[PDB]
Amino acid sequence: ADTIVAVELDTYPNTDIGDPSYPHIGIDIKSVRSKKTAKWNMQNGKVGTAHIIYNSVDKRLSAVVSYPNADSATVSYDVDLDNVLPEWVRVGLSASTGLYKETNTILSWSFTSKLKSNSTHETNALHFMFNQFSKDQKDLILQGDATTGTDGNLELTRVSSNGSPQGSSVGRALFYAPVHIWESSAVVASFEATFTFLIKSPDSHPADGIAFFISNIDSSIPSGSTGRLLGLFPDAN
Ligand SMILES: [Mn+2]
Ligand SMILES: [Mn+2]
Ligand code: NA
Repeated sequence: ADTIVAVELDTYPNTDIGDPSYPHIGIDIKSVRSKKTAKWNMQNGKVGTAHIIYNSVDKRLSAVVSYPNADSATVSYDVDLDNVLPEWVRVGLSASTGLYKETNTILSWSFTSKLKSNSTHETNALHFMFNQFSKDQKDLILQGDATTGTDGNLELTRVSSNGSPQGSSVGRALFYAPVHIWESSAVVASFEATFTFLIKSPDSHPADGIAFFISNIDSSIPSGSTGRLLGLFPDAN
């Protein structure tokens, strides 16, 4: 199976599998059952922003999710990614809907990773910024129901011609180039990702969520990972 590290913006409380009884953000280390969560006052229909950071000095994965003029939600977890992920990975965004649904629209996505050599102290870096997603965005690997082009946005999950979200959908978008997330011979390493999203739902409750994730380069959507699995895991273990 794939190896996954992710920050989930979980819009639906699946308490049967460990979710807290409220929308929340969480840090997922090789399991959909978050190692740490924070309550999230998600706002149906408003554009929000997510900020994720990590560095090899503190080895603490943190995320901040908020909406303009509202109190933000923050979650942090100490984890040595060297012991979790392979040296080379791909980064991406994933989202899903299930019995309940929502739009999982990405309006922007940026990422920066840096690795400073212990032998020369010089740095290798990668940075990309997407403010517009075109119909044929070749530097992105779209999987499942993910599409680009409509209004210049990235729709991770299925949406009808009118804009209404569809249920039991799952989709992901990964940056084309592999990323060197960690290296034993690196004195200092870090990464940060930010994305703006618009989650809107006509249902009694929205579901299921969006996530920023890091995985083995050849990662693919696990069969059946719609709904509460967020297109990241094969099961809820
Ligand atoms: Mn959930
Ligand atoms: Mn959750
Ligand atoms: Na945009």
